[PDB]
Amino acid sequence: EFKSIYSLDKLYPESQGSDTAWRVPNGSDIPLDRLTISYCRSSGNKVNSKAEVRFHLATAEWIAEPVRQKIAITHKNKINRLGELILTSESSRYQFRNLADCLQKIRDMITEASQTPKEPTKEDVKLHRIRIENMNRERLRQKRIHS
Amino acid sequence: VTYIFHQLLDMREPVFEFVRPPPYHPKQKRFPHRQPLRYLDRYRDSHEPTYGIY
Amino acid sequence: QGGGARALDLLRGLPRVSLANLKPNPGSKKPERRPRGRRRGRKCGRGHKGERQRGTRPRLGFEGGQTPFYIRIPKYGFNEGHSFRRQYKPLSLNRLQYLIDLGRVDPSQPIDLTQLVNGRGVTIQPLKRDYGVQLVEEGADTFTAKVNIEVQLASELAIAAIEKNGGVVTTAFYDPRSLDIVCKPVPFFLRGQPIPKRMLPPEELVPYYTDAKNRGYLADPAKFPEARLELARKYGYILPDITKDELFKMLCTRKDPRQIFFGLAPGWVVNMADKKILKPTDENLLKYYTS
Amino acid sequence: LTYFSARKGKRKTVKAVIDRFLRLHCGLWVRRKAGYKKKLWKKTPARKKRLREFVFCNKTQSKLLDKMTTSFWKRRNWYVDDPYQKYHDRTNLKV
Amino acid sequence: KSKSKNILVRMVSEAGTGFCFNTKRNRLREKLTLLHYDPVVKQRVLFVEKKKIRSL
RNA sequence: CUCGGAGCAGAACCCAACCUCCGAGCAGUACAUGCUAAGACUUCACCAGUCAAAGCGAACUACUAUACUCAAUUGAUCCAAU
Ligand SMILES: [K+]
Ligand SMILES: [K+]
Ligand SMILES: [K+]
Ligand SMILES: [Mg+2]
Ligand SMILES: [Mg+2]
Ligand SMILES: [Mg+2]
Ligand SMILES: [Mg+2]
Ligand SMILES: [Mg+2]
Repeated sequence: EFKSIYSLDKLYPESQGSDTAWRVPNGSDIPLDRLTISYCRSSGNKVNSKAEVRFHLATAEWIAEPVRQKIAITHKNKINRLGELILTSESSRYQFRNLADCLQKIRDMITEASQTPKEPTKEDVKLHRIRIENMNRERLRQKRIHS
Repeated sequence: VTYIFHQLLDMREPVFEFVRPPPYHPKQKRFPHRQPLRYLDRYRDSHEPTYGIY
Repeated sequence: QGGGARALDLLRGLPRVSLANLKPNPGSKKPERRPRGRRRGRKCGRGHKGERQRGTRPRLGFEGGQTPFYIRIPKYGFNEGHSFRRQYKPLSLNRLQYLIDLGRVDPSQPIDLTQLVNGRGVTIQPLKRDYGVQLVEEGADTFTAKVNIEVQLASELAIAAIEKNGGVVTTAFYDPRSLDIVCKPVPFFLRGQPIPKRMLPPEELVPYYTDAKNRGYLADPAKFPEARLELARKYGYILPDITKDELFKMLCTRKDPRQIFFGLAPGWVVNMADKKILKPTDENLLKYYTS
Repeated sequence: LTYFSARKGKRKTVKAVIDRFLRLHCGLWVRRKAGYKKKLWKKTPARKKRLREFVFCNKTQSKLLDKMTTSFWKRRNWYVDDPYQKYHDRTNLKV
Repeated sequence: KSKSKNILVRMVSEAGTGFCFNTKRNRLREKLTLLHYDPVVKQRVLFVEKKKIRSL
């Protein structure tokens, strides 16, 4: 076997061994087994594909219980009747990237819930109109003449 | 309202979205004289690189 | 079957095919036009006077004196340095899977440029500043083959597709001379020159090939396990343990950074006529070829 | 144009063209606008933005530039990280 | 040609970004200090005249 | 000898003469006359020129505020200075 001065053994003497680069580190945040991953075609025909990841939020034990309860409130609009949190990404042609996007959303949800950020976010324009409309609804509220 | 659908009416809750008409573009021509380079992007379905036969 | 059999039994009853009864296929011999006769003579299609008929109209691009279109546009470096830009022939996973399914590339052995070229999978032009093949992600969803493949560039998604199926992908640099040799070895062996050493990447490319994220051939092997695990996590698949595979030894086979061909060392002379290999023993020569 | 060179008997490229125009493999030619670096102090923002655009040539100009350049300049190139890579191929073009 | 009234000057940002813009001013007035939008810092900052480009 | 307005050319566009008249080769105010982008106009080609929704960022709940007033108020490529 040919070995030159630029052999990986000579370049990286501490990293010698035929198995050095191929070992799987033993020491796992999102368990793929616990997720139901489906693939379909988004409007296809539209070029981009679609990947859907759904799991039962309450049963999931890989998410902390307090985190589970705060995600249910924040993302109540993504939880169906059966209690499964449904995420979907259709931004790519490749199922891999669509699944990677869905998995990153799960990681972002858990991060946001644990962060408990108290920073005051800038009010969206649609929310501003609702604030005025809610204020006037409270202003019409009355009290019983004889309580 | 979710409670009414899920519990009282025993059904899945219908969600709706306001969808706008797709944007108009004139028929694409082979030589778009004096149009900017981004003219071609107006008629592109995907943003990811394509390689054809290769 | 009204074609082959009807066209040959009908020939039995026709005169012998000879040099006296041949003709070109209709439409293959457009008539030639000559300036003779009323229709095509007289002014012969050249018009009347002017530069036109006399054959002295100005050069192409000249506009009669108005500052021409191709000059009045400002210069801009669209093509500046075009001849020094590195190029990489794309090889998609669809094409790679197609070649494997048809037996044109053998996944049981290491796949490099030589095997890709020998299977007529890709055409490389070193004289046109091609620096090798770039593995592109197209077809990743349906790519199933397990391969040990050596390319010059690879996309992150293409790497993930290779390693989800249990394969190994490495990015390897070839200088222009080395690339010509590795692509067409037989023409090189007929020159009677010692196998040259593969040059190192240019300084601007050293970061790429010393990074485990790109599976660079000069990267620290100890950093590959982490890089391989990151892609498995990002794209939602379980990194297979290739150490347990029966083809693990083959999957690990890699060229030395100075080696053009597997099993052949720099400074060896291939004698194809006698099917022998000549190895130099001079200490100075051995030092040159091993450094 | 030199249709047949004295040394090789081959067509030559007009290099003035190469210095000013980008040829996309689909046949289109891209150029800058004349005067886009001239007297900006007297030109309005809208006009200056128009002058910064990279624009396409028409059929006649494209035919002319094709004649003034040899085949080498029409080959498909695979430059690494080419900014114009996406524009080399047409999409959804009818007729 | 002979007539001469205004001049073109280069206004340089005081934010240290190096962003500059050209403006027209009267030749007989004092050097300009203006509040102008600087894209590098993405907010309006003070600009001070440095050099005369040409006579307008 | 280039540019604009009017008549000839009465009503979509276009329209000549060593035809008939009057002008232009700036000035003033801003200093977001910032960025970006659908769709269009076009002096009969090209070059050049013109108008713009939405969006970002501003301004803003007094400002016929959002592509400044203004008819023309102007000069390609190379090259030079930086
Ligand atoms: K004739
Ligand atoms: K005739
Ligand atoms: K150029
Ligand atoms: Mg005659
Ligand atoms: Mg005659
Ligand atoms: Mg004549
Ligand atoms: Mg026109
Ligand atoms: Mg707007």
